[PDB]
Amino acid sequence: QTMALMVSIMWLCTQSMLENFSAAVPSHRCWAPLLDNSTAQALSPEALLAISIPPGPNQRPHQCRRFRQPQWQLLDPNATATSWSEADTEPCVDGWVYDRSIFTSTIVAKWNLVCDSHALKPMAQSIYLAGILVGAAACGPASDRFGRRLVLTWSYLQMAVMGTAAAFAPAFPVYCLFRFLLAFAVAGVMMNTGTLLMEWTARARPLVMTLNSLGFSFGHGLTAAVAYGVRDWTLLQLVVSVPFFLCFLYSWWLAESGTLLRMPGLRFRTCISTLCWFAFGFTFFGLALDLQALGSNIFLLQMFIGVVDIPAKMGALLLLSHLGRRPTLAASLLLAGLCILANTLVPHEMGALRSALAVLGLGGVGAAFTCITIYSSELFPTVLRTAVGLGQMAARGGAILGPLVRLLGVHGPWLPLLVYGTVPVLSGLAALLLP
Ligand SMILES: O=C(O)CSc1nnc(Br)n1-c1ccc(C2CC2)c2ccccc12
Repeated sequence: QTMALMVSIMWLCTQSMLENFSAAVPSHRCWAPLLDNSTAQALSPEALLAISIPPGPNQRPHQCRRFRQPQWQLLDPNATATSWSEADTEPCVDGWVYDRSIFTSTIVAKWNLVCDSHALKPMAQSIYLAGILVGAAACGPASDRFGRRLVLTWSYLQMAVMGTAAAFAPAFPVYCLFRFLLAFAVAGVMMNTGTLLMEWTARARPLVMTLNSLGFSFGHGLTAAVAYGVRDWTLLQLVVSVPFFLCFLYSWWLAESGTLLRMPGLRFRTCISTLCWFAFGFTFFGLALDLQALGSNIFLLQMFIGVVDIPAKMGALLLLSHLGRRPTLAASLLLAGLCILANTLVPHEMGALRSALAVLGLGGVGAAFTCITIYSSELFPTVLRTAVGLGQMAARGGAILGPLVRLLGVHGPWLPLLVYGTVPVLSGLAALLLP
């Protein structure tokens, strides 16, 4: 039925967005003896934190350096500011402490994802998306040979097992492998859902595609409340994977109660489609995974993203039916690109405006995804329609490369967002040439 696949391409969105909350990095500082030892450290904890940790980014105490000896020269206003030397610091050998106000436990606070290993979280997202790519590439022959229902049930069981395992992962590589297998099963379920919704009913293909997109949006909106309700990432993953264990009951229906010509032929349309899919993947899996910097409140940001993406992807079908495929797609791409660029243009103090621009950009890239999905069914004739598979593969590759460009934040906090805003502009300018 349609409602079952809607629930199960919600919970998939919930599982995908769980990385945006479980991998969130709270405000952390170096473990200092004058702040975490017994009472003998003494009053005025702010002064102790200032004299125990040097300043860093955003005029805040350095999250990566600690003073070996208390520098009393910094607290006295009669002494000059920034008088300490670099040799007085240490590379945080004693460890780090994290703020338990917003999140009680995360994968960053558990395995100490700090500046020395800050690339692990984008590397974790890249490994997750690589597992998605591997699953989407492998489940093809599996679904073609063993049947779609068998591979669907196996992928559901694998999802549940890997979620339950990652909810209690003792090490970082073990958690990475668990996420890799979970992404394999996620991509299997995604491919099965797509290939089933493409030919179950269909004239109603755009209608069922927009229904699946609205289900995805419902999942986007529900995962925010789920993360707001559960402050522990372990219990969060547990209660997110439990619905898959419940949906596993539908196995076996309650127990019975090649195509390489896409490159030479229509090469222009092919490369344009792969470029749009790559751009969509890039922006979506680079922006939806770092919502902490795009707004002030991650839960409210995701809620607004969902509540504004619902009508956007709703009216996307009206726009496609009235104005056409190419013009509305180019318009949505250019709008998303301009919004993400203005998100870097606006100062960081305008948090509400930054959040609104992020929501608008996410709605625009979702509308662009809907538009390219509708357009892929008509860009190529029936004799060439694995063009859609190549487009999805290019989108998954762009997704994989997504978190890898986030490492450019060392050279500047706007460079990843600058790329995420510049790519859709060129994507729309290239799609404007479509027939
Ligand atoms: O075509 C493909 O299957 C890969 S496209 C892609 N890239 N990042 C992501 Br999230 N997705 C997406 C993958 C899958 C879906 C739906 C549930 C079936 C999505 C729905 C809306 C937006 C993006 C989606």
